[PDB]
Amino acid sequence: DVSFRLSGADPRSYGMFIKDLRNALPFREKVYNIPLLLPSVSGAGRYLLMHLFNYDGKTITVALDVTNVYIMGYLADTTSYFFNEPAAELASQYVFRDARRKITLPYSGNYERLQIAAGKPREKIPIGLPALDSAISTLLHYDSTAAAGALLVLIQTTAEAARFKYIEQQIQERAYRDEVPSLATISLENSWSGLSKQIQLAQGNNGIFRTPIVLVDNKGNRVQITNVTSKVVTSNIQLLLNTRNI
Ligand SMILES: *[C@@H]1O[C@H](CO)[C@@H](O[C@@H]2O[C@H](CO)[C@@H](O)[C@H](O)[C@H]2NC(C)=O)[C@H](O)[C@H]1NC(C)=O
Repeated sequence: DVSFRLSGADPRSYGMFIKDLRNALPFREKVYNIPLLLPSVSGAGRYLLMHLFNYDGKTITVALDVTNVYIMGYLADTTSYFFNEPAAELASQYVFRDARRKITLPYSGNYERLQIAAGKPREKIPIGLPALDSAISTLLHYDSTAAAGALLVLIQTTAEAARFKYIEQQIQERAYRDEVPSLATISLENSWSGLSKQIQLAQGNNGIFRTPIVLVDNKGNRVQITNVTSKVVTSNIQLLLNTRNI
């Protein structure tokens, strides 16, 4: 497992947890120097367990699919909560097996669904480390509408930051203060599958992508990523979703 404690959390222990997360995820190869997530993993080995501790010392256990970095569910005391989706239900045969009770949230785990549930687009919701603390806190007692808003923070602060160095940097900047995500952060989160796929297709095409990716990179600029020499590729993107899962 991987852990993180908000009490005494600075941009540094956060960098250490994010490094630790990416490192817990299996891969056999590197594509242009970026780890390539497995196509599949069978059994319980398919799920990573993340322990998050709020400022006060309370925790939740977050279940993660090692294949795509999608959050499956979480445990808060003796209750497990899972998204209403097949992968999460199958995830439930392998983890939080001793929870006294299991609740299925009234929504699946994609941004679109979580945003309808919360009543706000993630562009209008602040993230940072304080926001992570609040989210842990709120997932500790059930409220489906509020949980949706806390899942939107948690997902960006763990999964999205492990996928992109730019996003992990954004969070370290919001370590003592929250702030809505930039235009650029949203764009990256949304093109990960797109980009993951174009990097894979570029092998054998001289690093040239078959279909250009439109991104917004810092300062609000509307850019097109055409090949592997681009900065998003060489520096940013830290994990690639296998094309067999796109
Ligand atoms: C691969 O990547 C770089 C950018 O990361 C591209 O270079 C641009 O190419 C266009 C068209 O020829 C120029 O007008 C730009 O000013 C170049 N920018 C930089 C920063 O180099 C490169 O074109 C891409 N490779 C190919 C084969 O197109």
